[PDB]
Amino acid sequence: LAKTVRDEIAGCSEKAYDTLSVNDARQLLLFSSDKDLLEYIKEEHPEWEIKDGCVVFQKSKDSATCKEIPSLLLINQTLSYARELERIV
Amino acid sequence: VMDAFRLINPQTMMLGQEPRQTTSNLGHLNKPSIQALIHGLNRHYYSIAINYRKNELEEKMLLNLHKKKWNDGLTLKKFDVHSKTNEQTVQEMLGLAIKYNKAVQEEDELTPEKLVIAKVGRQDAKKHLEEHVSNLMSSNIIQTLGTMLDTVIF
Repeated sequence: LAKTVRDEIAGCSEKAYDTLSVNDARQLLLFSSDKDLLEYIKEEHPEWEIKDGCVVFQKSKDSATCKEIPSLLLINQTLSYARELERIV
Repeated sequence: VMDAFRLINPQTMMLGQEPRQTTSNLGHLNKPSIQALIHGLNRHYYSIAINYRKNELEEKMLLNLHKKKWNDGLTLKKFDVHSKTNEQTVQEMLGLAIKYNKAVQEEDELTPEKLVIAKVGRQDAKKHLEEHVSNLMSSNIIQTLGTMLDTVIF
């Protein structure tokens, strides 16, 4: 459960903060030693970049923002709607 | 409207004989015109049954004639004009709807169907409503298909 909780905390932190200080990263994940946090980051989450003592969470290109998805796919979803609708007519 | 005719020999007519022998009933399939019956049909002349010999290649080319340009589906309507037609047709649906509400409400127990056929609300609110929803749906949804199949393939 502790391992799962640490993973869940890491998942929340990645979405929440663009960058996190390594001290804060340890504090939230309750890592006793710096090397503990470093080892955890290296194994479980290689995508995290450690720059100048702060964990740089590589936020997704377009996720939290709304109406930030593909255009052709949405609009062709409208294709499916329209064509399947009237062909019955 | 076309017909073929050939003359009946007057000598046979004066003899009272039937001008032809009928082993087949095809000649009687088409009911003759009462004008022709006035214009001497079967007394001086007779009709000839007509059929049409049609070649398969002629049929392929004939079908090709009415085939619209395959690009015509690509010619999308201007968005502004299309939207204005939508607006106007929606307001027309409003007018037909209010007319039809009055028509359904004013309708009494003794509703005269003959009088309704002669004169109905806005000609016929139901019929115009149906035609307008049909045309609106068709136009909107064809514009839909056009814009987006372009989106995919262009």
